[PDB]
Amino acid sequence: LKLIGMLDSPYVRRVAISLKSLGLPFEHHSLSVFSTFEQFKAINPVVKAPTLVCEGGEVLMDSSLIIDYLETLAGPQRSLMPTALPQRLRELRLVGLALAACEKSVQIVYERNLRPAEKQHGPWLERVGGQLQAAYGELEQELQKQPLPRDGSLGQAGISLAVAWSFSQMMVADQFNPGQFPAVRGFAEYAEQLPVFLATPAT
Amino acid sequence: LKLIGMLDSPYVRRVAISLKSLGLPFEHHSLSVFSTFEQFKAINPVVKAPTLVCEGGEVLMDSSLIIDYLETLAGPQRSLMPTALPQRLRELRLVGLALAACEKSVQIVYERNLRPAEKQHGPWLERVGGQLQAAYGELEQELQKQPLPRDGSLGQAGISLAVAWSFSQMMVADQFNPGQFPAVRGFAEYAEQLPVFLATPA
Ligand SMILES: N[C@@H](CCC(=O)N[C@@H](CS)C(=O)NCC(=O)O)C(=O)O
Repeated sequence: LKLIGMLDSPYVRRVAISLKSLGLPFEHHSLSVFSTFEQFKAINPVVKAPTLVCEGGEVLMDSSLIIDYLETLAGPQRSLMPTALPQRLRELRLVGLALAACEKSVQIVYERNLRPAEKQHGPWLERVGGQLQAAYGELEQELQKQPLPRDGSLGQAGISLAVAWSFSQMMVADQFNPGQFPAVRGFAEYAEQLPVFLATPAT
Repeated sequence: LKLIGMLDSPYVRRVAISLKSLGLPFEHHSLSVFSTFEQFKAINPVVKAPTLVCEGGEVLMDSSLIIDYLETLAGPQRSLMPTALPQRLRELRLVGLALAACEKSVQIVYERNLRPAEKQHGPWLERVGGQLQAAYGELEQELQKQPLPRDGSLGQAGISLAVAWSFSQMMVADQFNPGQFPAVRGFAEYAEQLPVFLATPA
């Protein structure tokens, strides 16, 4: 198995940590969809990261679909997802919120770095920034109501939430202030000291 | 169950058709993340469509996660996904390509409508347009290799691919030449005449 993409992308990182958490060995090819376009295009012409090349050479994209494939390959015993409806529903909500925070953080990065200042649109940044704040706000309320376990093991919500938070702090820190979203920050900083996160640095 | 969003969004439409295909009843609330921002924000502060409000009131977002939840409620017998690894791998590859097509199509729409002319960036549109072509090119090769069944039934790949194609032709047709991707076009046009697609207009 081969994971194509840079770990500074939260989508690539959540897959990398999911792979390790599921016990599936793999090769990591650190390629950028922007600075090594041709090299990435040679593997996946759609040029989307993460891209997973399976044992037979099949190419997959989209972090959630890649993880669905990995979950299938690993078997139910290793699932990072609860199966009971209530519990799974909650997990899906947390992952959804975390992925929304990822999407909005990335949209801000793209708006500011992929086009000249003159073409940057204030109303767009305002909207996206508000959505980013809402996402972490919802996550904060969920965690304040029901804290995540800190037992050395991780579920998809924990992985995705930690990866998302650390990414936002690295790339769009100007959207945050010290002490903000204490529950989310607290869990992310706890997760970042777990062996699997330490072995998969974003940078 | 309540589905919040407009069917012109391929992400919302894929969920709507998945719901019907899984046999799960639901209420459809046709709300726009743009023209009815506040109303949508009151239901989901993040303002992302589709949003699914569960029986208990829980709010879920992201079409793939929503469908995962729905697959769970519906049970294995109703699954729109193959379980055997080789077949599930292919299905996931097809869905991934379809969603990539949706993403790039939406990005072109956003670039051309959420900012005035002088804010539009040509290099970005050219990049995204190229990725859109690549997504359907890959899908076309997959279909030529193994055609999709036309027995009135649908899998997630079929639903997502058809919704993606129809969306692209409706919103960014200027990116396509008529003879391109005949197998993809062919399947989408077949699917659109199926009862579930006719009962769920975009
Ligand atoms: N739904 C995808 C989103 C991945 C994504 O937007 N990746 C970025 C890197 S952070 C990218 O490939 N940008 C290249 C492009 O869209 O041109 C996932 O969860 O993998």
